[PDB]
Amino acid sequence: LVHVASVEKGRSYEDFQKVYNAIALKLREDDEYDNYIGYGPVLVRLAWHISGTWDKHDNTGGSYGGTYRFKKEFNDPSNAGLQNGFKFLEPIHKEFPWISSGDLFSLGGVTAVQEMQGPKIPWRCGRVDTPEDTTPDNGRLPDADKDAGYVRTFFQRLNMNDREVVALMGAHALGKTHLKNSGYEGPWGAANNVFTNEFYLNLLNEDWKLEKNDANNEQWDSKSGYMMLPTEYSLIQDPKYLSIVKEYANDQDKFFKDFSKAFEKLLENGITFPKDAPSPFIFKTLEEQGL
Ligand code: HEM
Repeated sequence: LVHVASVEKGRSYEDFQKVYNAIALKLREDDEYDNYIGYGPVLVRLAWHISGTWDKHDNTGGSYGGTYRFKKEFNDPSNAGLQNGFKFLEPIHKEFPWISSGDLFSLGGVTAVQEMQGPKIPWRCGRVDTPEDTTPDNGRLPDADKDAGYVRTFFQRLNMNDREVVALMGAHALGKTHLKNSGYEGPWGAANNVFTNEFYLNLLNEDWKLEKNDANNEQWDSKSGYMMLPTEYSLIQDPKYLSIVKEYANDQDKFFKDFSKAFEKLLENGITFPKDAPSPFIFKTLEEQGL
């Protein structure tokens, strides 16, 4: 399977920057969502879930095809709650009918992170919508009740090494778990719609106690009201992962620079970019544009 990036016909930087501005202006406007967290966290979860289905072995899944638009992947139990991010983006797709689905889902992720004061993520356009039958089967996304052994082996399918996995995990500073979506409940931290290295500082500094929650699942709860899932808690139980968590807890710039590289790799896995294709676009934020 080869997927070659085809730029939407006749579109260039300024067109894509208008879709970004539209997503960003609507993030501003709909600030009421989810107890005033806003839609930025469910949008980076949506760009990681449409990208996270990739298998490096046979090049299936990944962001290219925009197959979340189809019922099999839209209704994946692992994707519960993402319907909210989908419904956010739909008025934007109506407004800009020429952009492909995987391009819109992924750019929404880039927009959320840069507008939540995170790092600039380079983005590339060219994902082409493929048919209902290239849609991956359910079960390719990760379990929350597992250990660092599972984490390493799972992320190897998307060929992410230790550092990329820890950098990617820090997007959990954002938003929260919701009992009805995943059987887990609670924020990871206090500033959950601002992108910082808070996740690592909490993982290291709180007095976490293992408790069962109202859905009968274990989770690590802290005195401050925070929570950690069994899978990401084991990132302090693995000697290699823990040295990286401490690195990011101590250095936010490093975390942002690494996060930017890993999230872009995540969003481009499975896609071949021809030599003539446009370079990665670095989109301006509303603020930078005075808007
Ligand atoms: C082993 C890996 C991962 C597991 C087990 C996992 C699991 C989960 C679960 C159970 C939720 C809560 C869903 C809900 O109840 O609404 C969640 C939320 C979230 N995840 Fe992850 N996740 C993983 C990796 C990632 C990565 C790599 C990213 C992004 C690069 C990410 C970004 C998010 C964000 C921002 C939220 C908050 C969403 C919201 O507030 O609605 N996750 N994750």
